[PDB]
Amino acid sequence: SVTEFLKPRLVDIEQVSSTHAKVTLEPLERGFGHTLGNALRRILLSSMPGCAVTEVEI
Amino acid sequence: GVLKIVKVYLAVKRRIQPGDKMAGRHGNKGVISKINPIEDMPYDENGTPV
Repeated sequence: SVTEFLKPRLVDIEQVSSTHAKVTLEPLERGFGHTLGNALRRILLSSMPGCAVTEVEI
Repeated sequence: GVLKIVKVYLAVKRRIQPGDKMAGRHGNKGVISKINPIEDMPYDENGTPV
């Protein structure tokens, strides 16, 4: 316990659309939620590797 | 009707909880409602939270 923290047993997969699934986690150590949410948020918009379309010759 | 009395005193230590009434000298009274993990608080570039 002195160096052990609670971890989530997560269940939620609600794809209201296939393009976006609603997910939920519980339980988390107090305050970790903001830490994890912010971190993943910053990762997802900024860091993702992908292909982009940019050119027109006309 | 009574011919012996005993007096007992009890001491209570109290911290702050939501709903306590707080006041600033300039008529700025208000009740506090939250206790935050110190991480959440806004902090300056010098790393000091308010």
